[PDB]
Amino acid sequence: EGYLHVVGPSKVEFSDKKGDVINNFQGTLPSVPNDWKTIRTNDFKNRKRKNEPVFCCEDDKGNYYTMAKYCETFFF
RNA sequence: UUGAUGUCACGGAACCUUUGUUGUCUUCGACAUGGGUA
Repeated sequence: EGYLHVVGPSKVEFSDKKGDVINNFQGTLPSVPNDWKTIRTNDFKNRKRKNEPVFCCEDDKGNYYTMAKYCETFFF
């Protein structure tokens, strides 16, 4: 028994130009959601081992975002 | 709200002294963010 410490999906890499993760997404990038609770990761940095999930997306003025946090912390 | 045979109040400049002044280069590089793996 304990408490959940929920900070939000705040570990983000962002750029004006397309890096290695974005280049290899294989799809149409999603748009940035409005609600922080609906975000879900959509591929991996190490896609062989399936470690390190990320959420890749694009905004309407041309920035690219890679959110690389998927866990949240439990204090007990 | 006067009192009566007695009021110069047009009998008295709100006057006199005091510095919006003292100090300050239109300059300039390393910093943001929080996890991930066993």
